[PDB]
Amino acid sequence: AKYTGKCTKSKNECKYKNDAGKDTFIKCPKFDNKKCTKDNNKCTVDTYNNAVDCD
Repeated sequence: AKYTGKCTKSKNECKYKNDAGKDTFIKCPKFDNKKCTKDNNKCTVDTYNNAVDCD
């Protein structure tokens, strides 16, 4: 599935709510694009492939 969440810069992590309403965390990639560039930026998670892209 594809979820949209919000990321935090320092921890470089995406937080999204799954369909049960549970906050779930998945680290952004560390190097260049796909890393979180500002607190509360959008991030898109693909739970089929365990992949995230952070803004």
